[PDB]
Amino acid sequence: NLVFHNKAINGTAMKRLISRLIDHFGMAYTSHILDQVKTLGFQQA
Amino acid sequence: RIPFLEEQVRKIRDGGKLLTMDIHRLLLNEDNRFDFVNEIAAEAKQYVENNRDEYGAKKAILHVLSNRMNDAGVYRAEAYMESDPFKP
Amino acid sequence: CIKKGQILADGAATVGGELALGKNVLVAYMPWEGYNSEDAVLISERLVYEDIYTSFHIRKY
Repeated sequence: NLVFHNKAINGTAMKRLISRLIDHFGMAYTSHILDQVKTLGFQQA
Repeated sequence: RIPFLEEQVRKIRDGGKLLTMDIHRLLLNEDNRFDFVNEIAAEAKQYVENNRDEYGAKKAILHVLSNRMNDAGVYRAEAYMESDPFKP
Repeated sequence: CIKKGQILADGAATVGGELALGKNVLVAYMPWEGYNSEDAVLISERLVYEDIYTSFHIRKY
């Protein structure tokens, strides 16, 4: 149920997204989400 | 129902990310996170004082956490030990 | 024939009368699977079996 994004995502956008996911899901879900985001970012780069 | 999702589930079950979820779930019913640590330490000491070698599968703390998670309706392995059957 | 001031023998970290503290290697600048997210280098295995960056060290006791 995450917001669909169609614009560029800079560092501040990622920081705000993580700060909102910590409050909405918790640290347990956010850790795995951040790990998967890291993997996808490394693959794309 | 995503079809291609079994790989990361197996990775979670194997790498040991289940304990990170179980600790956070158990910290949802306790007010202080220090009394919970003290209670777990006391229970582990009482369980290791009875049987020295038979503290569980490998350790006692993991055994205590598995016993606490199995009494709430969540099936967990004995002391979170699952060997790899594909090791030659 | 030789003159005063010309090289008769070489030395360590010197070849042809010039300082030589390293080797020439083919290098590309690109991100590679996060192994160089920080300041880090992903080297090839050729530098191990071709005796490129091999050095000697002598310790006394």
